[PDB]
Amino acid sequence: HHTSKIEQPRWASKDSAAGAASTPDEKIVLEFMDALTSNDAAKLIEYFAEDTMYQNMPLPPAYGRDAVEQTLAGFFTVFSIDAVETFHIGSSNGLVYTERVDVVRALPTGKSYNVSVLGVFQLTEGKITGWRDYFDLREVEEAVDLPVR
Amino acid sequence: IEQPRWASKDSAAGAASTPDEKIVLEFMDALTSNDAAKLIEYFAEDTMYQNMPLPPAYGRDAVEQTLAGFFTVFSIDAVETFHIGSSNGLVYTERVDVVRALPTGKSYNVSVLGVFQLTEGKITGWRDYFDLREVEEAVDLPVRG
Repeated sequence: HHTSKIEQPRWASKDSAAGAASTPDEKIVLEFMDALTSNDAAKLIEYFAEDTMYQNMPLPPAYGRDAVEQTLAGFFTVFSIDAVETFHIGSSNGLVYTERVDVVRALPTGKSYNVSVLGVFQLTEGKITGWRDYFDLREVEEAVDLPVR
Repeated sequence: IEQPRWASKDSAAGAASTPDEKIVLEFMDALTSNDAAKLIEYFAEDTMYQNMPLPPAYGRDAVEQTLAGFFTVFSIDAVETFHIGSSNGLVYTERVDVVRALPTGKSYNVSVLGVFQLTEGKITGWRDYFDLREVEEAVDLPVRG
């Protein structure tokens, strides 16, 4: 499957280091973003602590590493993440923030959508203890023609 | 507003540690004024605003118009910021905003993650990410055009 390059939004920072990971935890998160296109829950779960959580905010949260892995595996049964571009990354107080576009493709329909997402990650000892992505679900559902909620 | 299960137990996570973070928290406090003319004072001439499920506003005049339009329909009754952080001139806020739809009188606690760009202490960009359908269904108002 061919995926077109994600363009830079008008508002992308004039500060050229805004997309740069400047700490070990930010570097882990950018590596994790790169890994999302694997569509591989077993590969992804290695980034997570045992005590952890994951939530796409328009949907219910998963608590615990097993539940997070099951949620990811379920997601990749239906969707492919074809590309991720992180425009901005920053961090304070044990939390890392990423402003991104993720290209998501619904396997049942063949249709794709570039999702605007702002995400937050909590890390302890270099492992993810929380990951929440915020975006509008209805826009995704309408674009890929697949109800998710 | 209840504390989310996932919110940091360290109150440093929600406290400003830099001048830009301090400005953003002051701005969050100001939102309950519901006053676009007051709020626009925080914005640079070169700026933008977008509630991500809706069209963006570019330039200070358009931002003020968009804010004014918003406050004719909604009141912001409270803002609680659980987490605030920053790097490279951008501030991030994980919040709940209590919004009330004026036509129906119904309120909803919106989970929002927002980003602010600042230059010389003024807002050059503000984008809030959240699910719009949840808000519309809770307050009985079909916001999106």
